[PDB]
Amino acid sequence: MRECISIHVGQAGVQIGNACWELYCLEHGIQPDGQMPSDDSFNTFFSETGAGKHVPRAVFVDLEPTVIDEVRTGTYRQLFHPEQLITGKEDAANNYARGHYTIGKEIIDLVLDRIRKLADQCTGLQGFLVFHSFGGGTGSGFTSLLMERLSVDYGKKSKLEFSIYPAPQVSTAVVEPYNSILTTHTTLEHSDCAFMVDNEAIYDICRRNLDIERPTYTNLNRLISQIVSSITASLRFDGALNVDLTEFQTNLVPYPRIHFPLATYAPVISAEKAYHEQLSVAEITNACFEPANQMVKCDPRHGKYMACCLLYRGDVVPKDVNAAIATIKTKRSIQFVDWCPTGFKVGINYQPPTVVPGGDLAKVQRAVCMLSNTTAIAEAWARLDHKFDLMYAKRAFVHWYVGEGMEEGEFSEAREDMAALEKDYEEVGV
Amino acid sequence: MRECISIHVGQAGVQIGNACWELYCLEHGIQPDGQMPSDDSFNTFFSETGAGKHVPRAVFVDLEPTVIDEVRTGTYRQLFHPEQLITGKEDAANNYARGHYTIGKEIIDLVLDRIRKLADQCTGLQGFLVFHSFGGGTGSGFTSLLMERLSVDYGKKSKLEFSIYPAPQVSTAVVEPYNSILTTHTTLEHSDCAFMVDNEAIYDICRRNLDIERPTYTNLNRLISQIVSSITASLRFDGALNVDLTEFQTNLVPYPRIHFPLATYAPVISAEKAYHEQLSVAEITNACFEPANQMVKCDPRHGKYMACCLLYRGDVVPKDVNAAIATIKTKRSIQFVDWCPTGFKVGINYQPPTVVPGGDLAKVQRAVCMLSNTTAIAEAWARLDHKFDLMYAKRAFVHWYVGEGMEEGEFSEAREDMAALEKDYEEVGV
Amino acid sequence: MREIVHIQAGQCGNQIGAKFWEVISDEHGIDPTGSYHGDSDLQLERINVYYNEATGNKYVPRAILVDLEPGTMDSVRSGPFGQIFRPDNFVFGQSGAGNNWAKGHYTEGAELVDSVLDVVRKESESCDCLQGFQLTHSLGGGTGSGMGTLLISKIREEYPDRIMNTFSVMPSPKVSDTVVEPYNATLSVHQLVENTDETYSIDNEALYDICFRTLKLTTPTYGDLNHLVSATMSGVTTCLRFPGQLNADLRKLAVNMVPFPRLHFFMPGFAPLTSRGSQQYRALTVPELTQQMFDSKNMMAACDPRHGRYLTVAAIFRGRMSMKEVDEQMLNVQNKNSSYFVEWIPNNVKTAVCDIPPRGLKMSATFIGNSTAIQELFKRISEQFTAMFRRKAFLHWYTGEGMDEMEFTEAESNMNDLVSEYQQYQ
Amino acid sequence: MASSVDEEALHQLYLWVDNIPLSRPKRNLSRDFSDGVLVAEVIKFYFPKMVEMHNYVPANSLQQKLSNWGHLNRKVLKRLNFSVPDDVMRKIAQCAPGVVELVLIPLRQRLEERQRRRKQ
Ligand SMILES: CC(=O)O[C@H]1C(=O)[C@@]2(C)[C@H]([C@H](OC(=O)c3ccccc3)[C@]3(O)C[C@H](OC(=O)[C@H](O)[C@@H](NC(=O)c4ccccc4)c4ccccc4)C(C)=C1C3(C)C)[C@]1(OC(C)=O)CO[C@@H]1C[C@@H]2O
Ligand SMILES: Nc1nc2c(ncn2[C@@H]2O[C@H](COP(=O)(O)OP(=O)(O)OP(=O)(O)O)[C@@H](O)[C@H]2O)c(=O)[nH]1
Ligand SMILES: Nc1nc2c(ncn2[C@@H]2O[C@H](COP(=O)(O)OP(=O)(O)OP(=O)(O)O)[C@@H](O)[C@H]2O)c(=O)[nH]1
Ligand SMILES: Nc1nc2c(ncn2[C@@H]2O[C@H](COP(=O)(O)OP(=O)(O)O)[C@@H](O)[C@H]2O)c(=O)[nH]1
Ligand SMILES: [Mg+2]
Ligand SMILES: [Mg+2]
Repeated sequence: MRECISIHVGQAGVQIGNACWELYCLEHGIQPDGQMPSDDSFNTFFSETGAGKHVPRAVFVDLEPTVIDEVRTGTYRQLFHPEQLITGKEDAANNYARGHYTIGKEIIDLVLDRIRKLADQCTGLQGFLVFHSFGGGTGSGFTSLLMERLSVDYGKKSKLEFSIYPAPQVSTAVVEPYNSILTTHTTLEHSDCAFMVDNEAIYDICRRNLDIERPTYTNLNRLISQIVSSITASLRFDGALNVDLTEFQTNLVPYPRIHFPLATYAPVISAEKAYHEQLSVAEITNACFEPANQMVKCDPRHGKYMACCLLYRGDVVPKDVNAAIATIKTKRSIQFVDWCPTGFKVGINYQPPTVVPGGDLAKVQRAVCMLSNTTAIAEAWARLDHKFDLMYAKRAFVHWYVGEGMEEGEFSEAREDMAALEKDYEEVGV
Repeated sequence: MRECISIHVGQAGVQIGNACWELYCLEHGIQPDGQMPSDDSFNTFFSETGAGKHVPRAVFVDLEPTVIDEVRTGTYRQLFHPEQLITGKEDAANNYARGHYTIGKEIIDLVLDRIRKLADQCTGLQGFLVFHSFGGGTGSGFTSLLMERLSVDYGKKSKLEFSIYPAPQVSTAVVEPYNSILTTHTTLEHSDCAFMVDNEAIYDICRRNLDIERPTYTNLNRLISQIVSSITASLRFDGALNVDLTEFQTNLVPYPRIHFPLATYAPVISAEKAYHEQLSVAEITNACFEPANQMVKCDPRHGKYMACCLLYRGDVVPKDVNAAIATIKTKRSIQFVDWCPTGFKVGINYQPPTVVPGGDLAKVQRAVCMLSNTTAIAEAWARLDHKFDLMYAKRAFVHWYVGEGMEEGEFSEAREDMAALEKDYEEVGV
Repeated sequence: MREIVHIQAGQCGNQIGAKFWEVISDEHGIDPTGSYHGDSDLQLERINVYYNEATGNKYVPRAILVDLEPGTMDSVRSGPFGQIFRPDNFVFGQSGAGNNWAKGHYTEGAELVDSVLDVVRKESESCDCLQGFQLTHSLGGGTGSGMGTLLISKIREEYPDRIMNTFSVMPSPKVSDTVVEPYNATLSVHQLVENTDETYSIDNEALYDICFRTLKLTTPTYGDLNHLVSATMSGVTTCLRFPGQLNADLRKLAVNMVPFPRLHFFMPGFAPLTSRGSQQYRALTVPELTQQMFDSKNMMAACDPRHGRYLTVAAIFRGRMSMKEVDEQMLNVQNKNSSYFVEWIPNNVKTAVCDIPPRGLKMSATFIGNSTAIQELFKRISEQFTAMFRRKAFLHWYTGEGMDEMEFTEAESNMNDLVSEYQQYQ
Repeated sequence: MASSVDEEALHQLYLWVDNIPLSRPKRNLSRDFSDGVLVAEVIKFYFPKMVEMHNYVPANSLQQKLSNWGHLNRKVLKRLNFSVPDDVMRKIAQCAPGVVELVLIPLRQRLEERQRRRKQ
């Protein structure tokens, strides 16, 4: 019942999985060895065997072994099914071309084989939680090949998309927009609701809120895990208003192509800071709409809200939710599209947030998960399209994509598709 | 007085006997050793010796020893007369051919010898209760050889037929329709009233009513035993309206060839479920006509009822029977043939049903045995005839039947006979 | 009571049969010296099926070890269970066959067939009720393929009614170790089709594929392939040595499994199969056994069933399980994969369940399949034969033994006839 | 003579079934005919005798829908010499638009055929 198969592609995907399962084993009380010391709250994410062992339903796919066989050496080496974590021989070279045609071709058939052997025990499979990065070669090419076959083998099943998106300023590779643009066909055609992750915005989040001067990506991971667990909170624990994963995405999506909502989490706050605040429902409600708390470097005040979903968890009373949202609709600075004078979807869960012992996040009795679609997010693509022009105008690095079996015009279809998406997110704002 | 000789042929027959006698020893209070701790209610089924021992009048015949010499090791090894349970040397190979001509030929003469030595103490022998399976090699061939000689040595005696019939979907062997079709001559010519048993329908019964997810065939047996004991209830215990075994079959049979009634039992209900229901006579009367309670996967609503027999037992008042049958004739969804506006035969017995301590059936103060002939049961043969065509059209497995001494045309006479039976059960429905 | 008489031919046959003897001696709890050491009486009632009762409550297997060389006899007698065998059934020559079918069938094995027949006949008369002969041999080379077919023909001639089941490891192109295998295979299957009631085709390449891609063994030796063979060896005869809810002896399989008399070369398989580090994680439930069982990777021949249609499949399950899920998987497999099973014959599966699982296993499943795709090995053997037939190589080493060209021609014609019948119903 | 079927034939057929007096309430036809029990009611008007309505039970689970339609294939359609594959029947049972109407078109023609036939 209510099972979800999590897919982890690329270095970013596999390591964000390492952090997510680190959070899940703690919140559901499983040791790193898979045992339960002493409700079926784990059936959503973990499978059970006769010996009392919790086996996650997850696949780690990387075209290179270093990160995954590092996982084979870490504390979670025995938690995972060893041959459901698949390693390739040749890295993706930050190239969508080989990852989509050349190197992922020989390995994808085993990946779908393991996906099938994960699906056949799921009696109530709810959806898919695939993790990757746009800029990475694996996270672009292999995901592009994989959602294609998943959409024809599991077409009815929902496919939530949690992807890591490049920053306006911070970047790790010059070819990142090339990998990002050929991913856009996958999210538009073979995804049901995509969640985009910006590293620089959350860098600002941890700089300002967590007061930590020197966090790593592991600190980024130990909050992406919280956002995904909060999205999955209603499926695993009891709540006064439990939101089904299908109910969720029906509430987000106004049109089949408009399914790209922003995400924010509250309260992101350090342990030294949690003490001096009462941390009411109202202020965590007010903090979410603050542009200084957005996960993507775009100003919501530059845009218009279409769908709003209040995913509260912990000791939160729905009356306080109504009182907060009355204030939210009271201010004019937050102007919603003329589509939704009802505005808000409310979801409340009884489980307080679970704290990572090595994390930088404080223990708070209340936590809220904010997921909202808005027209302001097109700016996060409005710099990437001008960016892609700035390389494609000479055919900057295409000889590699051409040399690995990509048609030259696939870039033309790519920027045509992103232009279509950018237009689609502008007409709905009128 | 009122003795009946029970015949058990094939693995299915011998094991259903093991369950039936398990029920009989409990309901009549005999230990597995044959003794009576402390009325002649046992004279119908068990013989008595000078030392105070109850010896059943039953024969276990199997062309292979494994199941029967397993009975020689079980708790009932001392209950039975050891050489009235006959074992062969060569199994029947799911083949009617050897069982009817080759391997049963050398053993049938001993079987009739033991039948004679069981008949000669029966002062009031009422009839025969032979158990087998259609699809099995022994239950087809040896029964076919045995009813032939029983019909000429005990022609006057009634021969009730309790047989296990293949499912529309569930099957254990590919040759099952071959064995089933050559059995049809035996039931038509050398049987007086045949009771057909479908495994998949009763699988649905135990899935829905007993709430048990994982029963075995032993659970099937611990309800076939109840149906046969309920049919024999009037012969062994006192009742306000006791139905003689000849009276019974005279009430079932409209024509000598129309003697194939369905069977259902009520209330089939688990122990956890017996508590919350009062379980009146009316609802057990209404539950029997429900197609979700039929023993054979055929819809009675697809057909017309000819003869109806209400075999109640326990704390049931005949006035409530009349009140229930008034409602039964009130609804139009149950349309009887224009033969029987009288409709119903009523039989009431004072003994409540006896519960198996290891069984999955609840203890209920009332129990009803439903036996009815209808034209809808021809569908259970309407898929078997098309089935048999689907093999015989190449001569699918006949070289074995030919190789073991069967005439090739015996298949032709077989499907001609089943077609004659299928027609016979259609004209009477007008 | 349904005694079954075993014969070993060739080094392949006698070593895999010896390891089978080891396996089922452990299953029946028989000491290496031959004494009984089992735990329950269930191991004891059907000892007569495979072993002869002797003085001292020790038990000697009913096996006849046949070879043309004494070296293999020396190895097997010095092996782990060499001492339990009969000194008399070690019937053997001195000069080997040299992988020559004609040598074994006309000169080298014809002199020893008299010395094997007087042993097999005494073994059969020692039986209370003989059921058949299980013979292990190799289609490669001239010993197992050569004398094996001759003595099979003889025992079929004098035992016309008993079950004849043979387990045959057969040549392959990429893991071929001898040049002259295809001649041997073509001259062997000629007699196998005409005489044997049952033949299990075993290909070494798929055994290798099992041990790497499923068992994850880095160095699976030849004994591991012998183990994979012996698993199904023990599985196919489980029902007549132990009680179960659905008893299905050899002839129970036969009446259900071979639609026409000549379509009797079948597809063995066994489940569960895991690596050492993955059994700790696997859920051994029967549905998972099924999903493993019809996998193309679990089979022991290169013939991929997706290139053909299953005529009949036999799934002899084992262990303390109920059976509604057994029926539901056996119908789901043939319903969702109805394009891989002959729709014209509806229920292609024979189901058998045993009550006592193998030692150390809570449950087990043995796969037997009739697929039209098994012609992949036959037509490939015929093609390789033609590549060494059409213009006369190596024939001097056969024709020097009295062998003749026209019999080779008829053997090839019969291979073509077989592949024709198996493509006919695809 | 129209070789193919136009959009107007759908409307003609829509109106005709309403023209027959059928004991049914006000609801769309494309979702009611899907049940199957309505089809035999339609044919009751023509030959009440062959229609039994002691054989198919009205439900609204796809299992009972297909179980009734299969029965109908071999007890009403066979009399009308009318045969349909299971792939089509699946779609009728799914309340598929156009599919069941493709059988409603020739059904009435077969009924009028039976009317004209001089049966004794
Ligand atoms: C600790 C543990 O659970 O290990 C198990 C085991 O289940 C595994 C590892 C076993 C193990 O088998 C192997 O390692 C193996 C290696 C090469 C070829 C074949 C097997 C096992 O050795 C095999 C052994 O199986 C048996 O004992 C069966 O009765 C089997 N007999 C033998 O394998 C055998 C071994 C040595 C000597 C004589 C017999 C059998 C199977 C079918 C019919 C009759 C008998 C078992 C349970 C184990 C070990 C010990 C690791 C497996 O074996 C079988 C036949 O079930 C290999 O895959 C299966 C399932 C498991 O992965
Ligand atoms: N937020 C966040 N982003 C990450 C993390 N790890 C990698 N990324 C993103 O991944 C992008 C580059 O992709 P890669 O590092 O090459 O990883 P990959 O997806 O496996 O691609 P390949 O190495 O080519 O196979 C960077 O721009 C990062 O934004 C992480 O831990 N947190
Ligand atoms: N309902 C029910 N049916 C059974 C049972 N046992 C066997 N059968 C039926 O018997 C059929 C097959 O016959 P077999 O299992 O071969 O038994 P048999 O009559 O002795 O036939 P042979 O083994 O050939 O001698 C199956 O299709 C089952 O439907 C049982 O315990 N309950
Ligand atoms: N599966 C398996 N194959 C083997 C084994 N030993 C040898 N083989 C192969 O099987 C073939 C059989 O030929 P062989 O038995 O040597 O011919 P023979 O001497 O005339 O019987 C050989 O070519 C070997 O490559 C074994 O233990 N298992
Ligand atoms: Mg990478
Ligand atoms: Mg039997």
